[PDB]
Amino acid sequence: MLDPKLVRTQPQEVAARLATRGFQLDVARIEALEEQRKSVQTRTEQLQAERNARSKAIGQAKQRGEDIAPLLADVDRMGSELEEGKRQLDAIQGELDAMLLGIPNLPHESVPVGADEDANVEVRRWGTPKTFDFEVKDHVALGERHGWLDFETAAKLSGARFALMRGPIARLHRALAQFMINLHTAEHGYEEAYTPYLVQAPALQGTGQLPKFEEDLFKIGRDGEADLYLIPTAEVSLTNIVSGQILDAKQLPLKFVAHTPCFRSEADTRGMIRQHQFDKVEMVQIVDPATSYEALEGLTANAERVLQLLELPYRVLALCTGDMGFGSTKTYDLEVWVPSQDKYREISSCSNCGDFQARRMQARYRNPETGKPELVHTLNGSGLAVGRTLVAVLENYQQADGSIRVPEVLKPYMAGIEVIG
Amino acid sequence: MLDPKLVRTQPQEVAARLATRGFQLDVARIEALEEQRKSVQTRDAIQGELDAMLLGIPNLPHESVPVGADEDANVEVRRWGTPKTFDFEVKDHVALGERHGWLDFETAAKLSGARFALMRGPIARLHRALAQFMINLHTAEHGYEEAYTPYLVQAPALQGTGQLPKFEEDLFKIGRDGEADLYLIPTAEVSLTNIVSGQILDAKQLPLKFVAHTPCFRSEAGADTRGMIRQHQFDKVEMVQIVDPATSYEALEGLTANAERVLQLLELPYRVLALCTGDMGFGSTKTYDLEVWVPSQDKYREISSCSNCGDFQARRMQARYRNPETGKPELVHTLNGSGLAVGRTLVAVLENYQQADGSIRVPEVLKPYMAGIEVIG
Ligand SMILES: N[C@@H](CO)C(=O)NS(=O)(=O)OC[C@H]1O[C@@H](n2ccc(=O)[nH]c2=O)[C@H](O)[C@@H]1O
Ligand SMILES: N[C@@H](CO)C(=O)NS(=O)(=O)OC[C@H]1O[C@@H](n2ccc(=O)[nH]c2=O)[C@H](O)[C@@H]1O
Ligand code: NA
Ligand code: NA
Repeated sequence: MLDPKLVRTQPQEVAARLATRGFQLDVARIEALEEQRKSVQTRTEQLQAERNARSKAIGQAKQRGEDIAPLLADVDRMGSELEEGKRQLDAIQGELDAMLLGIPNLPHESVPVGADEDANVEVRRWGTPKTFDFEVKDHVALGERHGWLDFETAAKLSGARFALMRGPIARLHRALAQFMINLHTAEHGYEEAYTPYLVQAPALQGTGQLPKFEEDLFKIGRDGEADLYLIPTAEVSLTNIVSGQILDAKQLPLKFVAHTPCFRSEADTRGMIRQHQFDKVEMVQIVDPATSYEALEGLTANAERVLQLLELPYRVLALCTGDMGFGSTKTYDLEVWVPSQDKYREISSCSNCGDFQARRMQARYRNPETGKPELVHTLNGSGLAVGRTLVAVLENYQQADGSIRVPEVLKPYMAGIEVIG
Repeated sequence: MLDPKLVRTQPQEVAARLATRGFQLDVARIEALEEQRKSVQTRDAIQGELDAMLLGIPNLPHESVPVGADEDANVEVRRWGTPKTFDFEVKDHVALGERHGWLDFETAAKLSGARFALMRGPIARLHRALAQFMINLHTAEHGYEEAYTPYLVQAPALQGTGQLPKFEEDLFKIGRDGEADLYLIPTAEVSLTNIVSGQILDAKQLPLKFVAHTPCFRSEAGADTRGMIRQHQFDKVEMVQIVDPATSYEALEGLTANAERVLQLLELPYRVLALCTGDMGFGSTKTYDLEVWVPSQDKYREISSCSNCGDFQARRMQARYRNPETGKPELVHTLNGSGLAVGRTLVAVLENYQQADGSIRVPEVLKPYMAGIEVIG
């Protein structure tokens, strides 16, 4: 949600900034709803003044021995219309609230203005993509050799976009997630959390997936119970820890990390790049609004540190205005080198949401200067999507015989295995 | 599913064995559908109806299973360890965990409603340490091959292990428009056992031993309103075996020993119960439950269920192996056991390891996973 006062008073300036994202704010409907509210409000003030005067005139008419029936009838009608004016004002505000829940976040002024992914800029890259002495195999070919990466059995169980891992490939995937959580908790100041993987609709509205992106979620319909949704990311469960709260400024920043499965039914056919279920180690920050853009740089560096320690070549992209997620003011995407594709592929998105999610969940902090509750800023970033990191490890660490060399940092988690297959 | 030949040649003995479970075999409806189809063929709708009945029949209990009507007829076969005598008033896991916000039911209820939990900091780390310890133990010492599986399955996998068609109400279903519906797994038994469905294994591939650490999702109305003992979501480290039928009862003893070893290493006193005929799960021929000591309850509470399913799930899945003696593809036997339910192990750890001041001693085997933490709070 954007500042409702800003949307109502400056629709044209808000529309100009949203236009950089290719989003067309319905200024005509906002102005028409505002004109309707003003018209009804002026009528209710005129009515309130009229009714109060007629009610007091009854007392005076009684003192004169006069007929109070014309005054009682005016009071009754005026009161009835005032009740309608209230239902009208609530229905107008209700329509405006529903509209304001469908508006994307305002991009920060430091975001390059662009209409598509071609206006995204490379910020930096680290590491050199290996030049192999043989014909590179993709993760599917590498993993299928001994049945340790199995899409056929997964399809037998669950249909398309699922995977089964076994033996050393299952162990490597677990080693990756453990490595990620251990790193963020030990060196990056994150507090570990285990969360529910099923949430009700208010949590999803809090982070922005609802009301607009319901179709991308798996929903569990329940008889005379609130519906449950499978989390698309731990961002939903973690960010909502602080919903409806007034935090002490001394508690900021609140830094959370969770390793969870992530479920998406969103409308890369071969492999585990795009899945209905995938593990992701998620980093979430609840911060002082004054520090959030600096916090984003640190968040992006925490995700980068995983790729650097795994010696995986990667690139950092600054997303342009036309290529950002709904709730983001600024995003950095990390893309890892994928030998079989001869290109970098997305492995993380690190975003500053500003006060947009905090407004939807009423996540506040008490400002030390004013002593008043103010909205916190929120940030989230993948550190990292675990299945995609597995794809990157298998392909970058492949040897001539189809075996996989175990990354140095993963050897303590691999029970003596240094070479897979 | 039961051997259809047995249901045909011995209906009275099969009905008498099922009666010990409190199940009444509709011998008349089977005898009628057999006499009708024999007349209909002599002169496919009757088959579809018999199949539905056949799929609603629970497994035959093994002869060694104690006969009893309910949980009060369960037999304690052995125990391990001495439940600790505390020199102060014992607190439950809820009071222990809530102290610093590290176990939070309130934030979890705000997110998802009742029967969910949020863990943070050292309690979240302790839960993760428990699941890592369990999967590391079974893979290094007990011969299990690790597996990562889907947590969403379609209806055939659940029918393969027995949750479908009879127990649909206990599952969370994701209704999908113009696609087959998905169900959240109630246990990794579902995904793991179905690995071998519709296959003919080589006898040399046996025993196939799988271990997975997965969340488990259940919506059961039949069954602990306070705490994380009963949850709509809980982690569990599942052990599954696909075996040669001649070895399955010996395999059950080894599987139960694998679950017990987790409790022994964590120094958690427990007891082993042989479930009676009337307290057995639908797909089991024989079950041992492990019940861990819970100091605030002054009793042992279920933490694991280890079962031999015989050829029941193998029949539903058409999971076979080529018998080396006959050359014929024969049904395998399947087994499954919790090694262990992670949330309930965390409950057992917080309560058994609690100190007078409300702090929690870290079990010895978990100290390598706790990043220097030896005392929680
Ligand atoms: N909470 C934020 C930051 O993690 C978020 O979820 N953003 S994201 O870009 O939608 O998702 C975060 C990351 O998840 C991975 N991913 C996505 C879809 C899929 O099928 N498989 C994947 O591995 C992508 O690499 C992506 O950068
Ligand atoms: N696949 C087999 C063997 O694990 C199986 O699922 N059996 S079981 O008994 O249904 O479930 C296995 C175990 O899961 C635990 N449990 C159960 C319900 C709940 O809400 N929370 C729990 O922690 C119980 O300790 C139980 O013994
Ligand atoms: Na993205
Ligand atoms: Na049980």
